[PDB]
Amino acid sequence: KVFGRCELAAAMKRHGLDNYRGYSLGNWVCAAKFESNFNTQATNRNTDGSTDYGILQINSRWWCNDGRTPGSRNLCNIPCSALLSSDITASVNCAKKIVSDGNGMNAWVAWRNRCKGTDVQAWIRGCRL
Amino acid sequence: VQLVESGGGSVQAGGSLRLSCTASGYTIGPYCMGWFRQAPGGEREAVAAINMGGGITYYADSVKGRFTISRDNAKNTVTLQMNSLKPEDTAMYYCAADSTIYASYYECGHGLSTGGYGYDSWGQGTQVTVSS
Repeated sequence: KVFGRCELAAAMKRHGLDNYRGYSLGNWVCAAKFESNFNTQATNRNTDGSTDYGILQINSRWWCNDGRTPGSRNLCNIPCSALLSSDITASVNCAKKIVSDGNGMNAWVAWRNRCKGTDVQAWIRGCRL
Repeated sequence: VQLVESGGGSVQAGGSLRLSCTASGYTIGPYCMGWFRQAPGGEREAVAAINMGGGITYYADSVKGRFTISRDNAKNTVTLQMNSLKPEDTAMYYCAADSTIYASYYECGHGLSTGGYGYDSWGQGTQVTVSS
């Protein structure tokens, strides 16, 4: 699937990401745009051999199992495929762990590069949430 | 998330010298480990970074080709093998580790290059003096 700024905002809001550990909803939407550009099936194979999955491009060598990364960990304890659903619950929960696992949203460099320190309320401006 | 440093000292021109660093962090990570160095007259410069997990390396054009970073056996221990040493290499070397377990894929070369954004844990340093 390929959400739309607002369509995603809603879903993420519904899944309780708005002000999760202090992170305004805008933060997560903006994060998605720069990671998967809102495409739930987005997947990128990295040279280390891992692969980023879905809307938030979670990496296979750490949070999910894809069976293609030998040393891989599965911190979120789920199959990487899970993060490819058209429903975002998979990524959204895993995301909460990653962030609340003490890592913060700095976990996503994109968030750092493109979202940190930017009026992010803008990614939900004009959305009936 | 404490780092211990070994090796170093004075080596002669064209010589090789091994530096080692073990992140006693003992939790989950670190994600990155690399070295930075600094001469008297000089801002802290990047040397090398290796990606714990995946083992991808990144070097500064200044040491790329000579130096080699890698993971030693011992848990959270990386090793910087400095070869074809030049006096310009004389300086204080600092081990650093990024304790952040990145969600998507991250390359340690980025942080290292850009002044070290990400590297939250630092060593005390080890002096390396390449006697001309």
